[PDB]
Amino acid sequence: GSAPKYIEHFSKFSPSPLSMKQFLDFACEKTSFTFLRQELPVRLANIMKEINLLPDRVLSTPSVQLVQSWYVQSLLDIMEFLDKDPEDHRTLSQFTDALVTIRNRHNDVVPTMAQGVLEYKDTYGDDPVSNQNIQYFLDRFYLSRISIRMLINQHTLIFDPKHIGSIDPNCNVSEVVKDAYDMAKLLCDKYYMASPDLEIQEINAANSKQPIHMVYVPSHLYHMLFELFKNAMRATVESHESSLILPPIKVMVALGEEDLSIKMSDRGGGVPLRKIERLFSYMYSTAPFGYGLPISRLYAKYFQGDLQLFSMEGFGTDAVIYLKALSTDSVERLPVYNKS
Ligand SMILES: COc1cc2c(cc1OC)[C@@H](c1cccnc1)N(C(=O)c1ccc(O)cc1O)CC2
Ligand SMILES: CC(C)c1ccc(COc2ccc(CC(=O)NCCN)cc2Cl)cc1
Repeated sequence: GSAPKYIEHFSKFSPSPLSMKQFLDFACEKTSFTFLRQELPVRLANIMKEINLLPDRVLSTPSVQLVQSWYVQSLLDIMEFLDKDPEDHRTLSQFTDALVTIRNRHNDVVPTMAQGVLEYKDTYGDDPVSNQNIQYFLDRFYLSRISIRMLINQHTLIFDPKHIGSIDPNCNVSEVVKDAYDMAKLLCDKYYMASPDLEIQEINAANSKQPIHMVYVPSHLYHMLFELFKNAMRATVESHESSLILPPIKVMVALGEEDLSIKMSDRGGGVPLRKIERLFSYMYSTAPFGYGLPISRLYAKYFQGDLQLFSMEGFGTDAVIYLKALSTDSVERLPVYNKS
């Protein structure tokens, strides 16, 4: 086979970050086909190149071998279409199916990689240097993965109208906050037979009246807000088991010139500063609902945002999602394979 030759050719190319604006502008299905059948190989190859740079003791583990096998099939699957003629509506139709199969195939990367982290901890240990390499690698791996799922969702959802695939051009942030809250409350009520209440305050700096809307991927925002709610609810409930009042969870949505910021404040009794970093560590949060904190932060970073935790041991925790207010500043943040 040629998979290694392909990986070498396509890893010569840099991934092309698109903006929210460019994503919404979707030109025709043929444009998406001819863009993607180049761009997906570039993005697959860049991350496969990086997997191959992992030391042999990591590389040879069944879990890494398995997801490398998925990535090779998916690259190969897309090659088939490189010669093919767009115009032919049966080339375009067959490509959509190929994306849908690829998306399926990769659904279990996260628990599959988690198993590799787990057997590394037992086989080689949980020293801080191992922690930094796991963290370095998986942040890039997962961000690459988020970026590929985004391209594929956008193609399959549009070529099968207010929403534009996964993108809401008029996303009401408070509505996504209530959705994530209600789902977290549902689970929290089930498991704990008590749930904190929600208060939302909005701060539209420029337009103190207007409800805060934005161009975003509401699924991504829901993933992050859901994780933050799980954390704030488990914390607030368990900190107050011997108590009768449950302090609410307070979310502020602030819109500035540049930042749309979403703070979730709880009185869960908080975390010592020393233990905050571990909450973002893939290795330290591997023990044996929601994507985890490390991955929630990647969704924030994906469009030039961030997710930060600040706690007050003895009181509780603030979690802030920072998004770009403006769709022009909302550009894919892609890990690129270079000398570094
Ligand atoms: C199981 O009960 C507790 C679960 C959690 C906390 C406290 C719980 O008991 C009282 C608490 C924590 C995390 C790590 C170490 N010590 C405390 N957590 C946080 O402060 C926290 C972290 C992130 C976030 O978005 C919101 C939060 O309130 C979370 C986990
Ligand atoms: C299963 C996945 C998530 C996984 C599990 C475990 C790891 C751990 O990866 C390590 C651990 C130690 C070192 C030090 C070293 O010797 N450096 C030389 C290598 N440049 C490098 C790497 Cl890439 C990564 C990814």
